[PDB]
Amino acid sequence: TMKVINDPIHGHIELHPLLVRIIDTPQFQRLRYIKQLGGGYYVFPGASHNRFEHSLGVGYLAGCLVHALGEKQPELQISERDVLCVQIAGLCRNLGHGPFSHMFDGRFIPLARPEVKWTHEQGSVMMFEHLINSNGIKPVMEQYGLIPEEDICFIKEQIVGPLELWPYKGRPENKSFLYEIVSNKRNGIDVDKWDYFARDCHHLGIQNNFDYKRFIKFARVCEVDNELRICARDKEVGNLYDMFHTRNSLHRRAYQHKVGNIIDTMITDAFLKADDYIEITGAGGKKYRISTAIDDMEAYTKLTDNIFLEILYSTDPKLKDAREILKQIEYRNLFKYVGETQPTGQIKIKREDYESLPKEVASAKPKVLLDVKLKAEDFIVDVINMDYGMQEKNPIDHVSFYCKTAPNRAIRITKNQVSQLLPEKFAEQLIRVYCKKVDRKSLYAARQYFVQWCADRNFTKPQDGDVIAPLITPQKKEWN
Amino acid sequence: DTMKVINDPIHGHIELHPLLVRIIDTPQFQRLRYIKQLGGGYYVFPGASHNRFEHSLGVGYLAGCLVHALGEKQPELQISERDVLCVQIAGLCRNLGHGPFSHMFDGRFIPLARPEVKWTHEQGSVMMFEHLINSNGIKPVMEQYGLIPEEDICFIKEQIVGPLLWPYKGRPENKSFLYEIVSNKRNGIDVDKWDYFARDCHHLGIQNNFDYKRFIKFARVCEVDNELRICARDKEVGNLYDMFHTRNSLHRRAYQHKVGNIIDTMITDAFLKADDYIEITGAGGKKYRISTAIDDMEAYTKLTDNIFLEILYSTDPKLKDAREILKQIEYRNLFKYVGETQPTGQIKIKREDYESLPKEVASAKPKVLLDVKLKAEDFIVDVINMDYGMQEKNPIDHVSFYCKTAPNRAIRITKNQVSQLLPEKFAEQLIRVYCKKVDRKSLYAARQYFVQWCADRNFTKPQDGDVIAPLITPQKKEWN
Amino acid sequence: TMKVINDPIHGHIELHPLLVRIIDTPQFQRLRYIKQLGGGYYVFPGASHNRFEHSLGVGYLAGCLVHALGEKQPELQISERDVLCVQIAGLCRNLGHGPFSHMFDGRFIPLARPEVKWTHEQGSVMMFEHLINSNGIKPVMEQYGLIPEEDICFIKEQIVGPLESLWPYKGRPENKSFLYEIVSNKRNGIDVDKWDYFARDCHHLGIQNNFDYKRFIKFARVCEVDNELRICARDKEVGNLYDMFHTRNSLHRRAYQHKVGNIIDTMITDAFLKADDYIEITGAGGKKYRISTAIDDMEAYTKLTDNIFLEILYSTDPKLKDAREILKQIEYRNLFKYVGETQPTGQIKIKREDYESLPKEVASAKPKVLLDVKLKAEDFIVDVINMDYGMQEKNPIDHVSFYCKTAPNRAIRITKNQVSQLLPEKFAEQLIRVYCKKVDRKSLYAARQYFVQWCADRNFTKPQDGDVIAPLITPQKKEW
Amino acid sequence: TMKVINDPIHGHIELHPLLVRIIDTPQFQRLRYIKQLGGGYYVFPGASHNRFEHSLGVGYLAGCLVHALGEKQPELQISERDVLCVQIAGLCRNLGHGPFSHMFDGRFIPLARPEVKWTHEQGSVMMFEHLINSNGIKPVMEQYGLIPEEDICFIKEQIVGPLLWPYKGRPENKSFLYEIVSNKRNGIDVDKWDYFARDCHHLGIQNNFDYKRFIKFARVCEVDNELRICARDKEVGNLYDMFHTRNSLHRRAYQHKVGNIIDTMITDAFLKADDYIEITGAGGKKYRISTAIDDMEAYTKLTDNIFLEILYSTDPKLKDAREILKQIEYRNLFKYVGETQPTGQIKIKREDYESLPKEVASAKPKVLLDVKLKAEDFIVDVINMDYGMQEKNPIDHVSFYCKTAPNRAIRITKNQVSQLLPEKFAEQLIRVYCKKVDRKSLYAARQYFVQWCADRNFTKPQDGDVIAPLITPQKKEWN
Ligand SMILES: Cc1cn([C@H]2C[C@H](O)[C@@H](COP(=O)(O)OP(=O)(O)OP(=O)(O)O)O2)c(=O)[nH]c1=O
Ligand SMILES: Cc1cn([C@H]2C[C@H](O)[C@@H](COP(=O)(O)OP(=O)(O)OP(=O)(O)O)O2)c(=O)[nH]c1=O
Ligand SMILES: Cc1cn([C@H]2C[C@H](O)[C@@H](COP(=O)(O)OP(=O)(O)OP(=O)(O)O)O2)c(=O)[nH]c1=O
Ligand SMILES: Cc1cn([C@H]2C[C@H](O)[C@@H](COP(=O)(O)OP(=O)(O)OP(=O)(O)O)O2)c(=O)[nH]c1=O
Ligand SMILES: [Mg+2]
Repeated sequence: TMKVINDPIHGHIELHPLLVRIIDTPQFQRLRYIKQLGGGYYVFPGASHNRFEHSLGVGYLAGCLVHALGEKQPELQISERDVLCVQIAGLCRNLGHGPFSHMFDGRFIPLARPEVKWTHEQGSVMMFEHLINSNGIKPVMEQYGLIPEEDICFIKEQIVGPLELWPYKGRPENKSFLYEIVSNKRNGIDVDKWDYFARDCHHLGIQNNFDYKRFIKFARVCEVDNELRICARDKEVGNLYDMFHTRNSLHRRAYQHKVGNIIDTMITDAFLKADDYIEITGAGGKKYRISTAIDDMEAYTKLTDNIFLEILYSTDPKLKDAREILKQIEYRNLFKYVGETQPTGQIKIKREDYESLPKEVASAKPKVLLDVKLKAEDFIVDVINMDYGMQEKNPIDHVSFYCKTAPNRAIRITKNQVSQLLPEKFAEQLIRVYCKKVDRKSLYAARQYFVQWCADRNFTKPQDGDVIAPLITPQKKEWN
Repeated sequence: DTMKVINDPIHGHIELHPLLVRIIDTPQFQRLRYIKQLGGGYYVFPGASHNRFEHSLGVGYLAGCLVHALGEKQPELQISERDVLCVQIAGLCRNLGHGPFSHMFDGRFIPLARPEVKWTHEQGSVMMFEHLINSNGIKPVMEQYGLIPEEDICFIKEQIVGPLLWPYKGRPENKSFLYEIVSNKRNGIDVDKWDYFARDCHHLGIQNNFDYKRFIKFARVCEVDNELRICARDKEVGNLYDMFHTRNSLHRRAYQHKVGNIIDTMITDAFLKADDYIEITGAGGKKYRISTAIDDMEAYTKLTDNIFLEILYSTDPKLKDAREILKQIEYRNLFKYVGETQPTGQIKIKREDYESLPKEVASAKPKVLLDVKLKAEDFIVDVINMDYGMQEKNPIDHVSFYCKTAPNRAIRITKNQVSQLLPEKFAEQLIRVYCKKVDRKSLYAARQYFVQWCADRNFTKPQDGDVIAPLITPQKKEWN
Repeated sequence: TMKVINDPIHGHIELHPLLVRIIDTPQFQRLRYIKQLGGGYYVFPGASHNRFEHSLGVGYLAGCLVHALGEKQPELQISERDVLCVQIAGLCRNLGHGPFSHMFDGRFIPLARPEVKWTHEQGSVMMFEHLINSNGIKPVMEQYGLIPEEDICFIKEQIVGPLESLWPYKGRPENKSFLYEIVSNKRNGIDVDKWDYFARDCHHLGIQNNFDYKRFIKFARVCEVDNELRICARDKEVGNLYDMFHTRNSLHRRAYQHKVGNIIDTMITDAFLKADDYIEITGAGGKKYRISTAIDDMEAYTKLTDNIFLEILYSTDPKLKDAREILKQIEYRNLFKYVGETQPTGQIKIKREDYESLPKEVASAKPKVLLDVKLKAEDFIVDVINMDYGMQEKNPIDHVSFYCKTAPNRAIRITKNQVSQLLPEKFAEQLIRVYCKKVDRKSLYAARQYFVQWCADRNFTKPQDGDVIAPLITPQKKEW
Repeated sequence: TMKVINDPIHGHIELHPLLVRIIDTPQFQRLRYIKQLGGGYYVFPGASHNRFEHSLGVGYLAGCLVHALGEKQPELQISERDVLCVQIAGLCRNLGHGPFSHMFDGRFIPLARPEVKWTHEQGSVMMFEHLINSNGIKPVMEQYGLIPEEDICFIKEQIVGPLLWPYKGRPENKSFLYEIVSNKRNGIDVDKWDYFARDCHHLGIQNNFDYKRFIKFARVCEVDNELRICARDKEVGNLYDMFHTRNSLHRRAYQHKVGNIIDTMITDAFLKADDYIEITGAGGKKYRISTAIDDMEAYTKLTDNIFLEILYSTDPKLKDAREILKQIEYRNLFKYVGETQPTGQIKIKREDYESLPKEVASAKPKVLLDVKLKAEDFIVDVINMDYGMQEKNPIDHVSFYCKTAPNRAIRITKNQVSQLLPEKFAEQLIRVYCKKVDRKSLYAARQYFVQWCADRNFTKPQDGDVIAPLITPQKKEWN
């Protein structure tokens, strides 16, 4: 039988018994202990929500879209088997997230294990495999008409893309539109965003959203270059632009909030300091570190936001340094935000260069009297890539549309056909600088270094530059 | 008289000072209950039943909130209760001048019915305001509550319509910031937008709006070029860009919906056909027409959306033609939307040229076989100016900011200091074409004329151009 | 073909072309000019909504429920024909409402035409026929597979009940009995009409309360009950059903029967009575009707809407001076004054036929207090309001069938004692409001004395403010 | 300066710097790790919210109400000092909650430490004292004009009541201030107002109390020789609705049958872990889950984390505790059998709760059964549902005023309002569950249960005729 669940975003949602079986596992229930926005909760107190409930939402919306396409276009031959596979992929696409979500894969792993190339998407696939095998799900899949060999492959492909011509093995070209629902590699328009827009806004207290219900009603499948793809109605093109504008707004105001990011940074530092001493038991009783738990799904299953509290509540002297950082978070003695700037023209900063940047800021030499002299280790420089999901490219150039007068005929719509008030660029970098020395004099010094460093590098003038560094800003003619 | 509490679905329970209640409980104000905020938009968005009355309450309330907030935070501004009430009254009364179907009346009907005259709802609001005050003995009531009618009436009118050197007489330069609350001529950031974003979204069914409560909390007054102005906190700049983006979204999706506009056009047409025959009694028993009721406020008081029904329910044979158009609206036999295009690059179309455009479309000679030949009178061409409120200018360039480290010091923030993902242009024109002949063949013909016309004029390729006019689009090399 | 409409309560809803044909008629579109809450708009400014949009909502929810039952239980043999008939009945159940909705049938007609018995439900049926016959809808119905003779009967029965046991309906047989429970549930009043108005009225009034109908639809099933197939609710929903009726009563108390909204309805009714001789409405064959006789000709009734209010207000004819003066008093907020509220004690119930005598009784009370002025029957208005759970003294939940998870096909009854001791022991009551047409201070004071004396004389409940408004009277009654 | 914070329920709220100092302490931040609804999150997935954000809301609303009263009635002499003390009490009233909130004081402590009498309210006062002393807050209070000796007493009194006019923190002329945060007279306070709105937002139930309306109509009047908060007469129906809503929310959410069983399972796991888990308190001294309430330094570190510490443990001593939590993750929960209520006169005492599983197991249904069940196979959960004041009507303990005499307080009786109101204001619900989840065990449990209801003259379970068609006929009253 169906289970009904009340979700505050989507209302009462029905879950097929197979989905319930997947949900009621330690691998899935784990998502209850991982905050969707990580350190954002420490800035937006409404953002208490966890990955668990977001995953239900994604699974539900995936089901909505595939059901809608099937109702409208029986000739697509969408089967219940297809519907369940799409729902399962929707449910399980977040399985791979670690403590504090993007902090873990965005900050901690890159620093702890630079050799490795690792993403929550890969984690989701591994967790999914572990979930299936640990809980005897394959037999249950067969009971409901699924074919595990093909369908597990199809599900993994929906999350992570080809495990590698038509590159997919889980389904053929005629069902290509199914791969656009959960995680859309072509243009990023998928049900994951649609849930998190609505859920995050509900919790953050921001009244913004994408109308996904409207979008689903106007979605159709058409042939595009000998593939069946999801097409949007021509009139939806402006709403799609708005969708990405919203996404960017949410990153600016919330996901990349300057303080939420510094808290993530502080937690990451604490995890690095604890990484040698914390042990997580995996398969065979055998022990992993925070940074190696990714190698064993049984261990990774037990790696959640709980680690934060394990460190905070520890008494072991080896963890004193890690614990001290978290204590500073509770007292709100955070690293201090100094300012924000951007690279000018086409200058872009490489990931490998990130390490050198604190050194560059400390090297600056402002022509101002300073009580204190700061060092590289006193500065944090956070570089944030902001885009429309596709680096420099416009995702709407990778969207196919149809018109009311010829619903089967797919078309392209260029930016110029829509509006001159749209963005001319679709990617940029933000640079935030913080100082670990929080006293008045240290902070004043840090401002001088920072603004001097912006000038030296011909970055943009910080918005408060004339107030925080009135002696420095006059030197740069461009600024005034 | 005592203070009144009223439950508004947008703002909750709001308190109204007895003076404001006296102004509200007049025929001149209550009239606004019978004018739809969005006019013909109700005929596309069925939730948009709301009238100008309740919007006016909201504007008055928010005007009060902002001025109170400024006073609390900065006593040195010397904001008085008298100032607060004047600002609230201007907020309440700013919409008094709207006519039937709001912007239809101002924007479409009067320009066509009385081209000699130059008329705006803003001017109407001032005239109505005067009429309201004098007809209802409000001046004595104003003095009772500490207002000085000569100065304060002038101040209120100036807030609505601008000046009738420091050009204002109602308040001096030290109180300049008060003129920025109700109708902000400098940059358009005022409480009117804040109420209509939230109210229209609530009714339309679209999730958006601007967080005005947040904005009020971060608003301050600072000296700018020897004037005291409202300044926003530096960190709010992105939210201000977002405010205008939202405004433009709402215009695109709702206020300029292609069908809501054609319904307004049809109603305008019916009013033109009824203008000779409908009589409205004004001062001294003198009779006016729909188009001349603007000259006498006693008459204009009785001119509301009711005239629509007076025409629809008429039996007089003189009104048969007007009545037939409205009947077509009820049967949904509307003029048919042919398409949309834009001028390319810097071309702009003047208001005086609008008349000639249907002639131009009818003069296009598409190289296609047509059964039927269309005439100028068969075409409607609607030209819509879409901007950020200041024609080609960026309103954020006319905003002053302050930073946390020096709250009294105003600064400027340029677009390059905020984001490269912002618009490079801030005004554009949309051109919609419709046809009054609704049969299949007439419509097909209209499409060919339209696309040919776009090509001839080097306008943008209509989004569905290749589908509606496959023979025409190939000729233009630019289009493909 | 399908139309999509954005409703702020339900989101994007699809309408089948047949329903669109019904909607795009003067008989339907008329509902755009009738306020859902009538005079309530004059108390809650958000309540600008009209019967039109509510009707779309009812039609949509009727569809949702019937679709849900069909998905879950294919063995019911629900056909698309069934679905459309249920939707049409949902759309059309409000067609019979007159100006200001319940004012018209609840106040005006009873007073203008006491000989006649008339209800909006009967109006809806008559309007429905008129709509079908005037617009050639029967052929269109046949085109989509409907059988007009049966189906029109079925639709009318859904609105108004049987047109004259064991099975009293002709439009559908006992096996389809559950379909008659969707639009207007005569058995217990649990239907989609309430579900829409709770959510819509709350959204507009600014009250957060509503009933979770989407939850209810998910738990609804059809079971055999006494050889009929009926809708049954899950046992666990019984408390939510009690809550549904509590919400209904809350809404009546706070809004639909707000003391001032009611007095405004009363004033408008008085104005209509005074205009009834002079206003003419053209019906079939050019024949002329009055406001009170337009109910006899649907062509005339089609043109009878809230517009009449403004026609009276804006009139210059001296015959209409008295009517017009009443409406003018409404605009100035010079209303009949609320004196107080009381209830009958224990057994006592007051009949509609007695309503005329009550003002006489109040005027006959002889308070032992010094009075400057002496009041007459004609100076008093006594409004008696019946508040119940939809079924006079009866508990509607006693007329609900439930099922349990362990035997889903087995219908059961649940008594009040099986649910809670905190529920109501009675399900009907009366409120008595008294108002005075003389608004001066001395007249009002006198009215209060008559009123409280009258309450004491009749052993009604002590008005809440009784000791404040009549400190000399309340001591005489020992109980109080 | 003021901090501004965006709360999804209240919007942008300003926090005075003193309140920020109190918030940015381990004692306060601890509330981030305690779910407001405990096991309810396991039934309503939207209910992720913690006590922390609820406490911000309560503090804000406390400020709103006191500010409103001050604006409207300057003659009350409400000072900024008064405002801050009321806000602090609002912020800090939830400080004393333990893991999974009401589970801890409602289920676990009573079972683990029956000799002790403990409430989260007492915990809040103890935590508050610990917070102040540990973080040097007293000097900061004086900096902003507070007088710690009087004002700390006043704050504690607001949370827990008195430690003649029985209060020492403020005099009788300021008595209305004690009605804002935790209203002992009738329960109408800002704590409910926040949790109604916040819980509804998260649970997905569009129900609520309009507290903004209420605040606008609230006034202080003399009642007896006390200054009290009085509501406008017209708000009486809203106040009845407020308690109806409260009871609705308890029925649908806070006492959800499955949420309660999960709380019961977690409590059981804690009891099994209580001997083995150690929490370091003051002086390096070690405490147990059940004794951490004696030392605030230890209690500071006692949060929902303990659930995961047990779940992730490898120690064999914790196997039994860990197994129970593992069953929760697999959703192998004890099964709900049914619900019943005592009839007429009858009420069940707390001391009798233990015996009830024995009584159910002792019922002898006249039906053929494959399996025989034992006392230990049954859980019987007895829930007292009321309007906050046992049998009493809280509206009888509310004072009102009318628009014609705003300074004259009055009473409004139930009969003056409506005959559709409740005639009783307290009742008991009895839920029975079975630890044996198989088909045959279930079927047996249902027979025992319904027989037991019959034997005890309890109400007929709603599905009684379906689950026990052989049993229900014997009882004439039922049919
Ligand atoms: C009882 C109830 C539950 N809910 C929510 C909580 C859950 O997320 C979801 C399902 O809860 P329930 O409907 O209570 O489902 P259940 O599994 O507890 O009962 P059973 O298996 O006997 O049918 O609905 C409400 O929103 N409102 C309510 O009134
Ligand atoms: C009674 C009531 C009114 N309202 C709304 C309707 C109105 O817009 C607003 C004020 O209505 P009321 O509070 O009814 O005020 P009133 O002027 O009718 O009564 P009095 O003059 O005696 O104080 O509040 C609610 O939102 N909830 C309620 O429970
Ligand atoms: C354009 C648009 C419309 N709406 C609403 C307004 C209407 O109620 C509903 C239908 O609007 P449209 O989708 O614009 O439908 P249409 O009939 O105008 O277009 P076409 O016939 O070419 O398909 O959608 C939105 O909610 N958001 C939007 O962006
Ligand atoms: C930036 C931003 C924050 N918020 C929320 C997040 C926080 O809860 C709250 C405060 O955030 P900020 O206003 O960013 O406060 P801050 O302390 O980071 O900035 P500063 O100290 O420089 O003044 O507002 C929004 O709602 N919208 C926004 O656009
Ligand atoms: Mg009033």
